[PDB]
Amino acid sequence: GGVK
Amino acid sequence: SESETLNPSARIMTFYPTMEEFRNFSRYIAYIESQGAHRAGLAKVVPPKEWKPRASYDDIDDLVIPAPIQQLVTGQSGLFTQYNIQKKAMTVREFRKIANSDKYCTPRYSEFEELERKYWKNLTFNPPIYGADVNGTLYEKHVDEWNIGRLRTILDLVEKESGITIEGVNTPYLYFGMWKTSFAWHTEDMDLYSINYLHFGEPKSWYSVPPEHGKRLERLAKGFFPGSAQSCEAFLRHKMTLISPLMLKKYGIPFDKVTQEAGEFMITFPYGYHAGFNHGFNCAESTNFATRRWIEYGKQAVLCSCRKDMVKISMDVFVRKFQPERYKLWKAGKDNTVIDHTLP
Ligand SMILES: O=C(O)CNC(=O)C(=O)O
Ligand code: NI
Ligand SMILES: [Zn+2]
Repeated sequence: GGVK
Repeated sequence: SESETLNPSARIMTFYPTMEEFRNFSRYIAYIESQGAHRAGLAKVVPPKEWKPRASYDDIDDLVIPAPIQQLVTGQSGLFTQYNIQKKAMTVREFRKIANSDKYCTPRYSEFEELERKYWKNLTFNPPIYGADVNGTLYEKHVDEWNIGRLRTILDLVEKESGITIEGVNTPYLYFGMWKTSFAWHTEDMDLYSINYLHFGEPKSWYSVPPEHGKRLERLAKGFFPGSAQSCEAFLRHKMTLISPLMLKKYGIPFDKVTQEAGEFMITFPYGYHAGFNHGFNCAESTNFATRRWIEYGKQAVLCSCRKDMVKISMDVFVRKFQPERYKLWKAGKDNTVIDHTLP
């Protein structure tokens, strides 16, 4: 995952 | 080869689909790649005149931007680092007032060429505020064509297999811009495609470097910022690096420019570096997407090695599903596939  | 003869100058292409061509998204993406569009790194798609994602944008004044960012730019003579100062949450009404106030509004100008010169001359002065990275869509629920919140591409395999949501990547982001707000030189997370629709307002101007000269831009960037290059294997992913088109020309890096106006889509392609700025108060919606052709890009993407919160997508499901022969070889670390950027 992560975040943009 | 047939693919090498198509868009040989790797020039940004613009498409005007009819309603009928427009309906199938992934098929239209295959089509624009069949014309060589992906060679530019960026393409424009003008939707059919009687297409609308939303009836009215008159009900969004109370929409919260929870993390507005003031963009402090440092540098000179074509090379800049952008530092992002997060400000307290604000509504769209609060934002638009500031956007249009005598302090932040777009300067007077004749053509774009003059506005572009004002951008590159003034971008370290009067730090603007970008309402970037806002979780949401402005699409109405029933809109089936090119709905940024549900494109139905194989990127949907990520949430399908794992339940994992990555904000802005497999979910939409809104971007409320004001004069001189910018986006630094980057490719997408995992070298994905992006789609970007300008709902309303003043234009968004884009620069793009063909995927085939992408490594040439990186080599330049690493030479300009050697301290960053040593700290991180992919420092451009920090999205802090601005390089003017005059600097690109000075070092022989091919690039094209295009201005997106309200109502038009931009598509960015795997490994297509892009950067840009907003002309004035506007709103864009954006997300990432994938095709089978992205898969080798995903496998070979060089990710930021110095932040823990960076975007990484396991390639396993995609290689099992779409490259079953190569799976065991890729797992043994012996898959030597070379990407051909021209090939659809
Ligand atoms: O609109 C912005 O600030 C930047 N958008 C993008 O980089 C994109 O859609 O890939
Ligand atoms: Ni982008
Ligand atoms: Zn990094």
